[PDB]
Amino acid sequence: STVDSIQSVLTTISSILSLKREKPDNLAIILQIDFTKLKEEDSLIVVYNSLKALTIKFARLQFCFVDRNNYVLDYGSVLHKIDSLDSISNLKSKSSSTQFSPIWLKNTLYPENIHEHLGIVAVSNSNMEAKKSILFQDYRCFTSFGRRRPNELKIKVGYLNVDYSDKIDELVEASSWTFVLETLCYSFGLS
Amino acid sequence: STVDSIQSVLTTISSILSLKREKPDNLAIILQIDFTKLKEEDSLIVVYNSLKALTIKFARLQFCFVDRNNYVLDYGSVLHKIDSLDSISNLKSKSSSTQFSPIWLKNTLYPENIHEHLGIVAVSNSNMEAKKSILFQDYRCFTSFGRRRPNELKIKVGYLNVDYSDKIDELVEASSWTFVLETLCYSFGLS
Repeated sequence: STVDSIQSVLTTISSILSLKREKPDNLAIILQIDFTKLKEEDSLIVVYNSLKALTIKFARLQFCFVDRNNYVLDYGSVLHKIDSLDSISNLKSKSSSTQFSPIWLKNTLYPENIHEHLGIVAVSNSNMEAKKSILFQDYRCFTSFGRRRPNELKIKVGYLNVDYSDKIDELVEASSWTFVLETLCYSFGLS
Repeated sequence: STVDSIQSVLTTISSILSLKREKPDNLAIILQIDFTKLKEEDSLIVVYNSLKALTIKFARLQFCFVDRNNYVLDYGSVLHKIDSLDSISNLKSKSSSTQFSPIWLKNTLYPENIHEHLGIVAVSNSNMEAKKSILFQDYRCFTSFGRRRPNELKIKVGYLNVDYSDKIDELVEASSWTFVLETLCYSFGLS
């Protein structure tokens, strides 16, 4: 926990720096939320602010809200599709029959493919059942010609007592949607 | 490179901290050396000092020198088997027909098994051909009951332009046998 403290920043800072060196022209943020896991819900008001904030640097900022069972709740442009906090809030009470996957996301966000530099950020606070977690998934359908892996950042909100080092790969562990998204903003010189 | 600077410390510090939280009772340091890659050979005098230094905290400190083709050059107790710097130096000119592997090392260092807490440190500056590199190997023959992976630290001396994220796993990249071993000493409160 003290050690969980230190590595959160050390690892969050370090991996976000990896995201940055590939020089993304855009970012796609997939957020998988177990709403009944939020300590305080004013953790959802930081998400909103963080998201809009990121669109100062990335106007074409893309987002995707998955639920705790891996069902897509929404997606599209943060800039144009997120006006209220209701915007984020309402999805709590939103039904869906579409399972998430990178290859869905890719097909859905980029029909004509990817020519720009894209960075993928996967953040989830839901339980680590392999079939439901977005972190456990294979984002390599996003690999560019001449990289052998994508520019993928995978963060887990809420510390783990279990090792998934074989199944997942350079996963980060922080304690808040608040530490994560905010750090992510600081990292781009954002407010 | 500036970024290679920052992540070296950030990642070295962070992963060495992981080594530390498992609370090792002992350490085994495998050092794979391409001697014709050393910029300055007084990089071999730090190895010597670093090794002896570590035996202040770990008297039962075990070491293993592999060569650039994955042949064991020597092994045993740092404390009792390393007197000269010749000790380390001579192995330059030492022949061998034993390929290295964890399972050899395990069998050789621990015939009766492992009951203590052991930390494994693999440091290599040799080229990344999978069959010759010690970092590319599977150290899980060292996993304890109730951990699902070993306490393994794998450091690569000399930065890489290539991604081996699938084959190797939470590899660290530093620039010196000097930064690495010294940091490793600082980490245990050593001089």
